[PDB]
Amino acid sequence: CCDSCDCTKSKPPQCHCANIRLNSCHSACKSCICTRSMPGKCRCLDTDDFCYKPC
Amino acid sequence: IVGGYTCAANSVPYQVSLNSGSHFCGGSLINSQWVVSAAHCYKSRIQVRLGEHNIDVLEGNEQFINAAKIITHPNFNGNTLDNDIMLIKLSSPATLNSRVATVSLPRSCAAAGTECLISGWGNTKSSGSSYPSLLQCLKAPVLSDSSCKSAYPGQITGNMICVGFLEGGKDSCQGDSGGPVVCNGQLQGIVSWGYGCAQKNKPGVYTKVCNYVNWIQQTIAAN
Amino acid sequence: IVGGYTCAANSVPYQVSLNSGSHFCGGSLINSQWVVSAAHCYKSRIQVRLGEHNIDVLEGNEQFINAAKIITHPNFNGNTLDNDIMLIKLSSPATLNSRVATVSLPRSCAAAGTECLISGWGNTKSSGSSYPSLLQCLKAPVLSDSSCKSAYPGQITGNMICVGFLEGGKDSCQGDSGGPVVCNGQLQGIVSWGYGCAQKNKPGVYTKVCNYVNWIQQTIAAN
Ligand SMILES: [Ca+2]
Ligand SMILES: [Ca+2]
Repeated sequence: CCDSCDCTKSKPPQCHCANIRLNSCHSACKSCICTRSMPGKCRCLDTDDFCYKPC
Repeated sequence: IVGGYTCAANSVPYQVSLNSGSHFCGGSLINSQWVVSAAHCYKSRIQVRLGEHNIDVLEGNEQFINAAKIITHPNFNGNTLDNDIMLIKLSSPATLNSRVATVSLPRSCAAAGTECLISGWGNTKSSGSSYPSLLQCLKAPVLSDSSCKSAYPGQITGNMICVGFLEGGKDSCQGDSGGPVVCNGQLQGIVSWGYGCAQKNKPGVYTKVCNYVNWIQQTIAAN
Repeated sequence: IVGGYTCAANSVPYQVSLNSGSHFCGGSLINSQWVVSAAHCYKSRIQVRLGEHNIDVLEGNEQFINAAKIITHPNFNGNTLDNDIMLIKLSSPATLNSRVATVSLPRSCAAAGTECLISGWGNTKSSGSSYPSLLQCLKAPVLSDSSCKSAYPGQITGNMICVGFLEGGKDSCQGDSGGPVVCNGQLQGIVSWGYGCAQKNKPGVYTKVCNYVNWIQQTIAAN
């Protein structure tokens, strides 16, 4: 699932996924912003203290 | 538009549809040669369809003109959607008649409370999708930047306004991007992004057009 | 620090470690009573450990002082990490000696090229994790905002500098956030974020301290 992830350099890291995805972010994502285009460019604004999935 | 009404003929004459195969965004006619839309709606190749109402059947009163220039706001950010505004210059001026007409740029900004009319051919279901043939309209007020920020924290910059209802049910949705939010006869917003559609506590975020009037002036006059 | 050296005694006297159980971030001593770190390291309850070299054993030359004030930069954004800077006022001034000393704030900004020393007790493996007892040091240059932006697009604001190597192999890593990037004897950066550690083309991004000198001055003088 996430390809680009930006984590801070803290113990634990605060991580974000930077991927703009097609119509969807994922099913594990509680903060999904989408543009209101057709299709939508969607990004998951979730923060997790470690960096993997969102899927 | 989730939960709005069918607009009625010649009610929204500045509404523009951006097409590249099919409707992918909307926009507003601001003078006979320049359309304003949202920067995230950018494609190379856009065909502007003006005087549209049922976008599915040809009703002989439409004007289809190719975009000659597509210019996104220089500081547009694809990740935070800041400065989400784009100017399309038509390869020929639209002939202005009843079905086709210009919106006015803001004499000033809207104040939290002002009701506006949002319009588009985008989805009508918060949960699911129906895509209407006829142009949908929705009356909604501008929310306070304070409500807007509390609803979307760390994300709302000073070039974004929330318009809609904190209680959900009525909102713009996918397919409506780029469309107009006209208040008092002036274009105050461009439909941009949001968390889902018509969700509780999540109102549409729209580009704050009063912040860009001189940019618009400057680009139209310099191109 | 991935691929740096053990620092050697009394080499980095302004290095501070922030502790709340254990080292979670670092910081710099800027005068006897105020430490500068990064805003995303905020906890209520931080214990500042000064004059630390091996953080795992007590070597009797350390000063542990509680933070009395923790103030994050007002415009800090947790999602884009803009204005990632925080001021900690110690509940007692550190007694300044050889092991404990002040860094200077910038007379000006670093220019792309300047060599700096980054330092911290964070991870030493780009792939995996080892956490060193001894303070690690790394010499690295400031990259051009142009390289920095091309390496991380839409993300680098004008309060962020990239320091490191486009080749990879040497960089800060988790555990170093908040630490100093000192160039020419002046604190020019604070370690903040990056994609992974020591990756190819993905150098570290640091908070640009020259942009905040007057903020630092007025907060110290107003508190
Ligand atoms: Ca039609
Ligand atoms: Ca020790």
